[PDB]
Amino acid sequence: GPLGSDADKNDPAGKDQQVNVGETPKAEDSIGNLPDLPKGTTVAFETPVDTATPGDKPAKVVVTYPDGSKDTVDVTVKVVDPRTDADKNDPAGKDQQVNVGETPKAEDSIGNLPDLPKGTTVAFETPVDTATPGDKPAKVVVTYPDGSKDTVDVTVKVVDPRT
Repeated sequence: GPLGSDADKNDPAGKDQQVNVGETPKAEDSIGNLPDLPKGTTVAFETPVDTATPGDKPAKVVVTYPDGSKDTVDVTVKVVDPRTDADKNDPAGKDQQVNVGETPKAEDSIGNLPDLPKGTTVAFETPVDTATPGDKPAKVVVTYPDGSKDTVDVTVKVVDPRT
């Protein structure tokens, strides 16, 4: 019947690429075997890739051959945030007051817990000594959901209730 099309002859290969938040990915970087394909073959994303948020993005690369025939390739574009949760957040430390013998909670030594990501945890680097009154220096370790950590310097004021 007719002589075959360029798409009838070739099969383009999908390739996963990695980019940063705000970076625009190139279709060429999503195709492995571009030299196996004919000279003059162009590659483009069917849908311009969204890189405003991190995460694995689904994409379609349209392969237009010199004769006009086209092939569609399904790929994944890995979008990553170069800035960690520790870069994206600033914990507001609070100096807390307790009585002699009371155990202080690290939660009560950080005032902006909801401003921090969901799943973030707070603990004292070293347990606070409350056996005697006075201003006890402490460090609250803020462990973010991405694994990153911030460290806040606070004061635990220990008071004698019979004074």
